[PDB]
Amino acid sequence: AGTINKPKKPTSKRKTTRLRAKISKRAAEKKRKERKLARKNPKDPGIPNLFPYKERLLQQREEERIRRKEEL
Amino acid sequence: GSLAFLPRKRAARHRGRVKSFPKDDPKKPVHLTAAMGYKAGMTTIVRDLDRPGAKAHKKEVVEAVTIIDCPPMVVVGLVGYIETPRG
Amino acid sequence: MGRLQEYQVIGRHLPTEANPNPALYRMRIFAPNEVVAKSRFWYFLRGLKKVKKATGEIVSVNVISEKHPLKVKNFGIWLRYDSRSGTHNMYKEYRETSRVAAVEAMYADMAARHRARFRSIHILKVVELEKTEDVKRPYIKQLVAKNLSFPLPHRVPKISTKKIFSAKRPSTFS
Amino acid sequence: AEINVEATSWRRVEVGRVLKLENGSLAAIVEIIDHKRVLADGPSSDPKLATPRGIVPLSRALLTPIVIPKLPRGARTGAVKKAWEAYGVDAKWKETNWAKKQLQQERRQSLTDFDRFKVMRLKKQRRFEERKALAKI
Amino acid sequence: MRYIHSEETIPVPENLKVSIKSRLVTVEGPRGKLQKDLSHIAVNFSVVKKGVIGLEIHHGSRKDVAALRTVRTIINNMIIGVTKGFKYKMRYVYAHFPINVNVEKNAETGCYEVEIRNFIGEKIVRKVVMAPGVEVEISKAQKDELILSGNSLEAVSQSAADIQQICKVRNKDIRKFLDGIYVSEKGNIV
Amino acid sequence: MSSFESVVVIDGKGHLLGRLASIVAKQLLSGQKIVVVRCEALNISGEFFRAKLKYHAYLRKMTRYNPTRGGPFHFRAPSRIFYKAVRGMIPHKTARGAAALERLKVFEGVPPPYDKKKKMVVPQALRVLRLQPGRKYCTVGRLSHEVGWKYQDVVARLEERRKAKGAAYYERKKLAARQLSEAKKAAAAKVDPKVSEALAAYGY
Amino acid sequence: AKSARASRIKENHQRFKKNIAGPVEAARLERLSAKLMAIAQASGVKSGKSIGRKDSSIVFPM
Amino acid sequence: PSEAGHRLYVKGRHLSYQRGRRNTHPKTSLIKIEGVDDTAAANFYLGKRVAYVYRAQKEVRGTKIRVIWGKITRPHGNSGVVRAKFTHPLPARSFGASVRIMLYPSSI
RNA sequence: AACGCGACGAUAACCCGCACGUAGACGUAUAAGAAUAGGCUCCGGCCUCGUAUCCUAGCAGGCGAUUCCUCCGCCGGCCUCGAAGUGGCCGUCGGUAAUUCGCGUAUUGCAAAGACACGCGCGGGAUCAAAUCCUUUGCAGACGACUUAGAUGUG
Repeated sequence: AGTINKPKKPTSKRKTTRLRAKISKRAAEKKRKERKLARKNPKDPGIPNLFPYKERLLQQREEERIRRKEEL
Repeated sequence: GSLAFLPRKRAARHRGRVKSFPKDDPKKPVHLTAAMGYKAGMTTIVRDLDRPGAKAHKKEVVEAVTIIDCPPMVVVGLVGYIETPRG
Repeated sequence: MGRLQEYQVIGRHLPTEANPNPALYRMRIFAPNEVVAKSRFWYFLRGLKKVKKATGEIVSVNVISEKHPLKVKNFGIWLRYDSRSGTHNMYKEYRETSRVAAVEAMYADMAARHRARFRSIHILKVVELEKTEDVKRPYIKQLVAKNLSFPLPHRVPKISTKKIFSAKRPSTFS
Repeated sequence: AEINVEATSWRRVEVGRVLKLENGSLAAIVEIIDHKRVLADGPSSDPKLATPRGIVPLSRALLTPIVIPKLPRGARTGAVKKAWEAYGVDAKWKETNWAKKQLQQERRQSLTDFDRFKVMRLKKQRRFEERKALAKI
Repeated sequence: MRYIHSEETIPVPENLKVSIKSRLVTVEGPRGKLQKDLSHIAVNFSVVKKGVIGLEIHHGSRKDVAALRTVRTIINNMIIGVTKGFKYKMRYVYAHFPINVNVEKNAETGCYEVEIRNFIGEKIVRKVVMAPGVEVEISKAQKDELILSGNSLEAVSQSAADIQQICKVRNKDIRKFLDGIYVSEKGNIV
Repeated sequence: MSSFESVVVIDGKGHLLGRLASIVAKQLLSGQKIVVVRCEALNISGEFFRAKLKYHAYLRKMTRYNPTRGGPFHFRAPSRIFYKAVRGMIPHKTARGAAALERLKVFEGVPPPYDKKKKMVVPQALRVLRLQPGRKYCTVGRLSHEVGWKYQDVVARLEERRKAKGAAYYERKKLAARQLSEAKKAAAAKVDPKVSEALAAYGY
Repeated sequence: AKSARASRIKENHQRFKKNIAGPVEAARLERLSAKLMAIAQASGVKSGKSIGRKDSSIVFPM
Repeated sequence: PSEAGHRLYVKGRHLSYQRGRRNTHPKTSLIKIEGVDDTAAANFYLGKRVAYVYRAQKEVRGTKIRVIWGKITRPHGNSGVVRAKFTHPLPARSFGASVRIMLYPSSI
């Protein structure tokens, strides 16, 4: 709107050190919470289609499975 | 009061300054702009008003006027001004 | 990372009286020097199999150089990168003269375009498109096209940074 | 239907265009890699004009008027050498205004202290005639 | 994606003379003079055939290629205006108060002035000034219709848009009061 | 190439505001006299409304009791806008900083003692060598005019008269180059060709 | 009400200044200039025609 | 008449002392020689005699000119600035003053 | 703007005495404008590049030649320069290696107080041209400050 002609009071971008202390305290407390939540407890995407020699990889892994059953 | 006239400051000089003269174009002919005079007092007049749409149309109206005594000026000099990027 | 090289790292589990002559694994690793190539070998191998550095040994490390680092090849890199959501596949293509120049441009691309770091990128397969018409990206196909020739508009002159003032204004037509 | 335009006629970079590098050397383009990098090879007999086969960046190169007519793409050192000798690009580089400038500025730095004094003396002798002719004109 | 090359084509007919100094393109034809400056976009102008202008961008983004398509039709519109011309037929309709239109060509500055009276009975005269290069005449073929003619499409369309805006009804329902001047036909002279 | 000059005069046309100011401030503190000319033709990057936003935010900052003392004096001239940029890069509270600001001179337009001199250019702050071609830029002169400068038409009329005098000077300069080439070719016939052979080998 | 600096009021004033009060001030100023006229009419370096010199904070002192 | 100069020195300016942010050491002084832009060009000027001439407002030896002598010791940075040591450290007010670099002692 | 600037009016030349001679010169040389997806030009051509162009020899730059009409400076004369004001042309006079010489330079040792002339000021007095105090004024005033007036008159 009229911010070019009448700009408002700017939001200061310098962090006070008492605000920086609260952020580091609050972030490390959340890090404790996820580690406590993970302690509480209760997929390969495959070869991309756009790969040019994708057909040869399936044939190479078929022959690899040929060698696996021959060894075992 | 009005902030346009504040702070209350004495006039630096007793005479008075024009400050702004009218904008000039060369199409009109030559004419002077300002003049002095000396104030003498005030008096009353009656003017036959010629104002269409007013209640006082075509009837006598008393009016307060001022009288400024102006003896003829004498031209003694000519100053010329050049236009600089500092004014 | 810097002057990357490509190393062939051969490793195996430590031999045992019950299991003599172990499996002797091999991996191709893009690493700046030898000591991280050995470190990245044992990082991946302990992820796939049970073998670890304390119970294994490095059989050989050999660098591999390009067959022809003076010919221009189109390379296709399949990679798997980890983001804040999960693991995704990409097939990117680059035009270089070497395989280490392929992954050097890859790490700069993934860092610039997707903010990916070295420990999140998994180089799955790097292939050289031996024949054209297997190039499938529009930017590389644009360079492969017939009788290619472009001008160089707005080339700034190389004026020395300690030459503070100059008399004549520069031109941008060379 | 008369049309007359005046735009910039940039030097086309292409297969066969020979470019001057910052060390005073020359190399002809064999294959275009990207819009910033290119593959070049200057097989000159003159060691000051030689350049090994390798990737040069276009930022550190500079385009010369000479172009080899029918250079194939991907030509090896043998084919580029035979094209350099046939077209004689060492001869036409010497005739270029850039090499005359480079030759003159190399004669600047070779001037010894005695040689710079003879330069001052002979320019004084030369300008005595040029001042005389200018007063005549 | 940094497209290496993209080009476009502007055909030029036989009775034209186009000239491009740096980006200042001027088209001279049977109908007159046209001229415009395109230094705000990086276009390489060339001639590639007998009567074909070429316009190319080198190492451009999508917005650099898309800027060639808008400047293709602007120059082509300059070609059309200097060959065929542009005509805008506006028509003014009224319910009760008959709107009066008077057009006079002013001696200084050479601009037609269209003055409008009796727009829903308002006593204000509405004087709108045409752009330099467009001519306004009362049509005699059809009733209550104005014809604006000229070479510059931007000038004739802005002059037509200025007439429509100045006779705009205010503080009144637009479903009941249909008085105004509206563009009806929009094409060429020939 | 790191030259030392008595007074170096810089043409401000086509120059970025802060990148010219940081070069000038480093030169002023090194001991170099700087005269900046055509401050209205300087360029600021970004778009025009951003510069118009930034000055109106600057115009928002004033002292409460009286703006005559202690208030930020908002200067509407292009030269003082450039002077504000240079002063922020200078420790002006110290005596070394104030001596460096005394070595600076800034003018709107090209005043008569400085149109006879050779105006140099700074390639590290030129807009055509630094800004990307698609990006937008503004001009300090149109920033200053729409915020309070009242001498734009004065400067434009004075610049117009300087071009006319400059155009006539270039015709005389063109003629002097004609006569020098005609004299050089004519004097070369009687120039003792043992001299010209040695000068050609020496570079001259 | 409409402000004294409104755009419509300015345009109405501009039509008054051009059409109504325009020629009236022109005719009055013609009569005043005619009166000032009646009162008024009632080598170059040696004649002063060529302008020479009579009888520095812009350049640094050399 | 000769109409020539008598300059046997290379011009230089006194930039500052050797310093970090908030710690200055006046024993060593940074000199910008006219024409040097690199460490390779600065290497020619190492171990050259350096003079800082100034004026007195009092004649002491029949002259008003006092000189402080020093030598260029090692290069500084990448831009060709050298750092020099003088018998007495240069004042502070001379930040930006002219400094003469002599061509002796010579290995040419 | 009382530490921003301009135009103008009128001034302070005498005589007597006496106190001292660089916020950074060292060739402190260089005017087109304009574009930078273009421009300059002898209309032949040229442009990455100021790595350019002028000047630069002589006891810190002597003396006398041979020889040269080139460059520099001062006065005028006529014109030009006003954004915070200068150059051009002509004429006089002074100087002037573009070529070639002759007689000096030293023992200050390998780098680190005499005479004359000219300015800037101080301390007296005398000669100007003003301002302030003084007396009046009341268009002004907390007090300063301000508007007037006082030398012969239209007081």
